[PDB]
Amino acid sequence: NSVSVDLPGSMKVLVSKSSNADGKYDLIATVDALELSGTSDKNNGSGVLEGVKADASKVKLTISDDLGQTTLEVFKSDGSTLVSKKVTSKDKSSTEEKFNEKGEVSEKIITRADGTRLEYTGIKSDGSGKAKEVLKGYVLEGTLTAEKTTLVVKEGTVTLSKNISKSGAVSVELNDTDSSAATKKTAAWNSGTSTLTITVNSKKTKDLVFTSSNTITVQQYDSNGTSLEGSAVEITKLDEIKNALK
Repeated sequence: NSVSVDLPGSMKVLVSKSSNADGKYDLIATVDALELSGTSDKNNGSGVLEGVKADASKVKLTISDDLGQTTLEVFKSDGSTLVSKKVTSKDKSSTEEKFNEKGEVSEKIITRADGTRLEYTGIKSDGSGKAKEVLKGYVLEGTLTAEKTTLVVKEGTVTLSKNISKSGAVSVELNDTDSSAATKKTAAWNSGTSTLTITVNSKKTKDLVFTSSNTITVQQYDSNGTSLEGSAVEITKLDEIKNALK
């Protein structure tokens, strides 16, 4: 009498096989221990469902028309102000937000399809906060502002910064307080190839590639400072980034 549909974000909805006299389908969904119910124009699992937690919190689940997006929202008991919101997008990334007493976002966790994460905590009304990127094998720590996320690794006199612009573009910069032209590191960012080239005393030393799989590779140049040698190695721990900056 009804069709079961699996939903992005580990949920499931039951849909009536045929519509009522208003043309609408009934929906019942299970979300952890909670039962939600609602209606829809389609028979495919899309629609809007509501329920109440044992503590009187209102819950709403919205499923996009194409079943590609789900939004799970938790509100205060009068349903007026958000407490939490989780969205799973069609690219299988996820965004989880918490809201403070006045219902402003105070935390946002973005989980990429590969499981790497951007964690923003202590978010203030100007969109500043603490930031952390969780990669495979290591974590990069830094700050958030409404202009950019800045993740930082330090080694000796060298500071490496991974900046993620507000629109999501990446740029990497290298600062070095070393004043000796023979050993001081400088670096050039090639936005086209996602590659940071480090130079010491007018010779290239290493390429750091920031890949679209959210990994970092390092490859050394020959003694000539002009040709790459060997093959790039994938960073698996923060110590290897620090070693690259020596």
